[PDB]
Amino acid sequence: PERKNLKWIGLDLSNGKPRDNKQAGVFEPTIVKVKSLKFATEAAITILRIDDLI
Amino acid sequence: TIRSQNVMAAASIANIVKSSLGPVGLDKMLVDDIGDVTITNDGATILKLLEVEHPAAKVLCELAD
Amino acid sequence: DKPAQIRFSNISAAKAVADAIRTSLGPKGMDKMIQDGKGDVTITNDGATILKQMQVLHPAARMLVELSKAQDIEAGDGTTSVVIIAGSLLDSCTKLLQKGIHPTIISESFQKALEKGIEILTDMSRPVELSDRETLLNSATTSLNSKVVSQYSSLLSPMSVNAVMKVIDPATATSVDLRDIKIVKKLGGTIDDCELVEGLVLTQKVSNSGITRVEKAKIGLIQFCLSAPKTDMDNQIVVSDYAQMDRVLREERAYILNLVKQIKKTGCNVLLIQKSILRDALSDLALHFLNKMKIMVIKDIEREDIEFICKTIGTKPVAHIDQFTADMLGSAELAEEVNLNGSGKLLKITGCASPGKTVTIVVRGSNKLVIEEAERSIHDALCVIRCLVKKRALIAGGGAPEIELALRLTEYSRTLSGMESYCVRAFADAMEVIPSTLAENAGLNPISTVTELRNRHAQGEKTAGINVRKGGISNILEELVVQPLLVSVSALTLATETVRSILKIDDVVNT
Repeated sequence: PERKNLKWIGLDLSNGKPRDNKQAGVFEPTIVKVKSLKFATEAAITILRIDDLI
Repeated sequence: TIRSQNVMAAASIANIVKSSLGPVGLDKMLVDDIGDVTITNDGATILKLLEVEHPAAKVLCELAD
Repeated sequence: DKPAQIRFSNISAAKAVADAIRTSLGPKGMDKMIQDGKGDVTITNDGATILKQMQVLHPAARMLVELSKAQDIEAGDGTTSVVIIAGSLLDSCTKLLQKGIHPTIISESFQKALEKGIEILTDMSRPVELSDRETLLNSATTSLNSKVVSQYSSLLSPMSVNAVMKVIDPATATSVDLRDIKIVKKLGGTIDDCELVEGLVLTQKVSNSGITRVEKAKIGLIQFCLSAPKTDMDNQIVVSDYAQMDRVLREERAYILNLVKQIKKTGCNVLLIQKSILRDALSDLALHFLNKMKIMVIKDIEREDIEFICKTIGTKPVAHIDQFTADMLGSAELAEEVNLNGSGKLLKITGCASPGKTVTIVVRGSNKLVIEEAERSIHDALCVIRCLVKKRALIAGGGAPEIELALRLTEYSRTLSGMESYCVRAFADAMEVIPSTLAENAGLNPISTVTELRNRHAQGEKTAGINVRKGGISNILEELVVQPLLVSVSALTLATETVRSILKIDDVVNT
């Protein structure tokens, strides 16, 4: 828990190393990505509840 | 093979759009018709343009749109 | 044996339909995709819709889908349950045929098992003693919130409850038909502004006839022409005889004037005109004349709505103009135009004498999909209420009735004699599929769940099953899902009659 600043190291989009994505790096809006996760899960439910085509 | 037939189609769509996820991703040649060659590396455009042929891919792309 | 092979083919087709429907049973039932030649698919978990859209061709499959439709039209719901219960009845049937039991003995044994099941569900129920507002409202709320539909159930259901109560209050064994409580759609408005309306409300037709309001509006049905005679042409002469159409229609106008004057001496205030396509049109100038002595008209009413409103306003059918009697009309208390409830003009009529206090539900919204969700929600509410009134009960759902029946009916078959005893035991073993498949549409493994339910019902606790709020066996109280028994006993009766018919067959012959 002392390393709470470590919450947000991610890959650099334009590079291949993990970077501290607040002190530097890219940001993406929380709403768009939280909705991305939500719609991804809803898709994975709607297409997985399928059983057969008749 | 009644659910895997859907999972594999969705996985194929993911494999197609995967190589262009980030800003450094590769270019996709999408041809919905003969001669209409298009080269875009943003997966949203190809998803709007890729002519899915399987209803699972249909619904997944519909939710993406 | 050739008849045996054909009967096996029939029961196998029934198996195919039941297997197609099984996984969609219950609120947590999985989705199915329906593919047809039109070039797309649809996603749904309602087995009734699947059978409606299914390209059913086999005779036994046709009988099973007719069973689903009959269950939907007669009982409130449970088509997905009745189809699968019939399929597993056919499963026990094929097992018993392999054991060598002749189908007629199987049929009589299924009648004995069915009557025992009706008795045990009669003993399943807690007497809800519904007699007043609060009982009906509480039963409706628990039934509605026990199922999937919950977003607007507590909002729109109470008006439907009040209407279907006020039409018939007391403890009548027969309940109100949906043909007695018809619904009307307004695309405009909201959800909360929906209401129960006595009489009839319908879209605009009349203009420039004092449309503001009429007291004691005499309403007359029309199924006869009010225009010039029509043929291969609208006239019997050349359409270019410029001097002649005038000189013949100057008396044809007198003819239609005599018609509207006859309508006047009949004593009408508003008119009820039948569906148009099977009849000639109506001359708007005759409408203009009948306006000036303050008489309106309503036209293009669908036939089913015609007999609906006519039997609910004391007006008998009008096959011709000759019947001029004043009693021929209906006597509504008020006809008036409501305007501010969204775009469109609503001709609402109420207060007419009727053999029963008929009421219609004006459903409202803001989108076509909104109208559809509202309409099937109110339809489900109405059918649930009427089947509740037919037989007062709130038995537990989610696998409880058939587990407890399988236990008690297995005991009964143990006490029974003849091949009928073994067949009734097979009846119980067949019926234990639906709790098993409800578990198999929940996280729990079906076998452990069904044996746990059987043990619970064999140790008291006569109401236990699988709910919607979770997957485990928690149906002692509160979170338990409950239904009026009539849906379950109708599932049993209809499925038993269908399996009786199916095994009653040796061969399917072509005329």
